[PDB]
Amino acid sequence: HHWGYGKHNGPEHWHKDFPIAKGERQSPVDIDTHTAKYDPSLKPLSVSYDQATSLRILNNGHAFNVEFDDSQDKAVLKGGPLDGTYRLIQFHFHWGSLDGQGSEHTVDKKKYAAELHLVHWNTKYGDFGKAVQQPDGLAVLGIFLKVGSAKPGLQKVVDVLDSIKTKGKSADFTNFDPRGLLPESLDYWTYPGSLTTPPLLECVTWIVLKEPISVSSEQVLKFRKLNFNGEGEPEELMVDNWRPAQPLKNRQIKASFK
Ligand SMILES: N#Cc1ccc(-c2ccc(S(N)(=O)=O)cc2)cc1
Ligand SMILES: N#Cc1ccc(-c2ccc(S(N)(=O)=O)cc2)cc1
Ligand SMILES: [Zn+2]
Repeated sequence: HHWGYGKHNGPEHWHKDFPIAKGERQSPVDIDTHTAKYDPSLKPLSVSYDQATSLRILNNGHAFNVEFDDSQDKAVLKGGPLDGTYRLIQFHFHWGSLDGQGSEHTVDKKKYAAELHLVHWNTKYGDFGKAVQQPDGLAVLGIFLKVGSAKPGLQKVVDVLDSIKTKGKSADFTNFDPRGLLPESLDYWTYPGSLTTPPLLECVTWIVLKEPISVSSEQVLKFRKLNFNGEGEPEELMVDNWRPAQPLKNRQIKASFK
């Protein structure tokens, strides 16, 4: 027993072990597209994933992470609101029990079927563990998923999920190209926030893409076959692993586009 997304250990409970849950820069938030400020001074995002090296896929009991070799500058995010260089460590998703919910960020209160998080750490801090302890330690690129046409670049991920059904299971996952998960446009909103799960540390520059990607009904259905539990423990489907929108408080969301 620990934090999760159930009746008894879900988002409304987290503050009791992680008091920063009620902090001043918590994520996710609703993106009010009409209050967001266009900043013509924001640089284009630079996503350089051509040399990415995926290693493994892991069911951690809260989601599944596709992990990368982050020991060199092989897959990096720069530009936009960011100073310096951020290294890709892993990506994961949050999703719903139904197509009408699943995203963590919302857009004018709209919820998408899922949300992809590509997690990067600021190389000036040397590694991920040190980066999460810093106010500008992480840059998370968030991408919304809507149900429609299939995303061919997602299919290799979908097909390996059968081998990591339960908490603690991992599988080799090499040569996966995260460029296949991106939409056409790199137009984005950006704001200062936090990890959306415990420990909820306020270490994230959020960069959320305006353009969702489309995935098929069958692709998201396969996410919903995963389990929160370990093998041989009672089966609970890994669904609705999203935190709802948190108060914006003293924050402005910026937009890269008019
Ligand atoms: N049986 C049982 C049982 C049910 C719920 C908990 C629990 C643990 C951690 C948290 S949290 N989210 O603060 O970390 C919340 C609830 C423990 C045991
Ligand atoms: N130890 C540890 C430890 C556990 C979990 C994370 C984490 C990373 C990204 C996110 S998110 N959903 O904001 O992209 C949430 C949590 C970091 C450190
Ligand atoms: Zn996430």
